[PDB]
Amino acid sequence: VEKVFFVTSPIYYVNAAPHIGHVYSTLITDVIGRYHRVKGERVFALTGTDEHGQKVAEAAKQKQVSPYDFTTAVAGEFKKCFEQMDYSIDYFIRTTNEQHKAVVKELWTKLEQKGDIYLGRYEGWYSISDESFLTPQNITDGVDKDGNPCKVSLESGHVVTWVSEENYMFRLSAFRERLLEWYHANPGCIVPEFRRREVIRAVEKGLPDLSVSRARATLHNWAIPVPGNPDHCVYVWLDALTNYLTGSRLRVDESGKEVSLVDDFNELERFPADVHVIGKDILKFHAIYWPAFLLSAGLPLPKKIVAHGWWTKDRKKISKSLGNVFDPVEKAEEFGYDALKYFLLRESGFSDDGDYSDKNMIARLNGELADTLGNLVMRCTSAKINVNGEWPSPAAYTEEDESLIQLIKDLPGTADHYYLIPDIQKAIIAVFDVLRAINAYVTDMAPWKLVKTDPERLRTVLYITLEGVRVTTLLLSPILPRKSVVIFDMLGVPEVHRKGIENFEFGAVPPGTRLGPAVEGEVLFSKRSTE
Ligand code: MET
Repeated sequence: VEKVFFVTSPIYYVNAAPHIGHVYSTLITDVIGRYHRVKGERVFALTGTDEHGQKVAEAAKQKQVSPYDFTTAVAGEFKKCFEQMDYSIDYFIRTTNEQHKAVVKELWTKLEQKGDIYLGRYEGWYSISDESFLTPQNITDGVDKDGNPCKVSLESGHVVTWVSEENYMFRLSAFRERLLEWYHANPGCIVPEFRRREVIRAVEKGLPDLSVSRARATLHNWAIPVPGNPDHCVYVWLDALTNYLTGSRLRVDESGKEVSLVDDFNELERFPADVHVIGKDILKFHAIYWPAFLLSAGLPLPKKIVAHGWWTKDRKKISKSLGNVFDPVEKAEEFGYDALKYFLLRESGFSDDGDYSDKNMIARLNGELADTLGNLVMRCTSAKINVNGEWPSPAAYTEEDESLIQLIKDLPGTADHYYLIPDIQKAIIAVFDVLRAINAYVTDMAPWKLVKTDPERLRTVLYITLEGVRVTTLLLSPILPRKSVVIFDMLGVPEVHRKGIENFEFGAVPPGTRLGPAVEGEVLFSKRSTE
């Protein structure tokens, strides 16, 4: 099937200003989309905001302003933040969008007509902050913001409350066996593997039915009405998950503004998502509820769900009220946007709760970006080594030459597999392993000495170095989008050779190609002092 590669981030609650968790999730989405664009594929990358529900509505009341004005303002902050981060996201969806609401009502009606929605009751615990139903096994004792005894979620530590309401119920219990068949038939569909195992164990134990409506007063009338019953509102999570279907059906003009909702997802060739990027905190919604709704509705299921961990800073909880802030834009103005992105994607794998420190940020910037990648770009482009300012024509290759050439040739196959898992950390590590080998080769060959002693030998060494730098930079371009352009300009790599799988091949840029012009004193990544 040739189709548009469809990658998504979660749509974020607009109860508070955007922060590092949101930036991180949308970054992963952006990187995956960018890599598929360098491969020459059609891509639709989606992000946005989750704007209905009790959580958001009560955050608006706290601030003493209307939900409409509140959500519009905070969604504006998210848009601004993501523009400042310099992503290449194709659309920003808001659940208040009138076309999204039509799609939610459509899906509801499908579920209902399929016989999978009935009027029942939920009597049980609920976390307003997570908008999540919890069993007694998933709560424990704790303290509310008055320091009085209460119950809290074991998952998140937020205050839980007991709910007893006539609700419309979705027959989730009936989808157990189909969900299990799905997980087993597609053993790569949840990443990392231990989270896949977690999902399977939970579904094995049995699934209760799920409340998909609430009484309208509980939500302060800030939600989508249930079709044919204006006393009930659609569960914010059914509403929110539907953004993925809605986005797959929106024609967007070149300004990023939605102009049209198509009738059938096949028209845009996006649905279902090839990758849903999510945090570990929202796995059950995406890996259990969502596919069950899709099965009920007769819609295709997503191919992969990738669930990452949670950031700390200086080995502590990130929080402004606690006195540990981690502002991405502040760190990006200090160290660079591409470099901050590199660090966030290099420092932690999806299976870990990563940790930022200025010390370690500087160690990676200096060690990897400046000393490994940056040093090598400067060397192979300098007037001292590359006296003709061009790609030289190589002479005969030695066995050592070819050992390096083999690593460069193998790199795209390997990086590609890692990007497709997706495991961005391993793709980056694979690229830098090759950068390190190129460096060791350059040290070994000492091209500076060759400029006088063996000009013919220098041609070979310099050519291999340039081509290694080009290939590694190409595979890093999803991670370092701005810096890869600077590097390609320095190398004088023609535009046409900066994307497409044709250019993953060793030898794509011909000898005789002229380097770009030098700028006196320019440097790609500048080292920072240990502070
Ligand atoms: C359909 S993804 C919804 C995610 C939810 N709004 C959150 O911030 O956790």
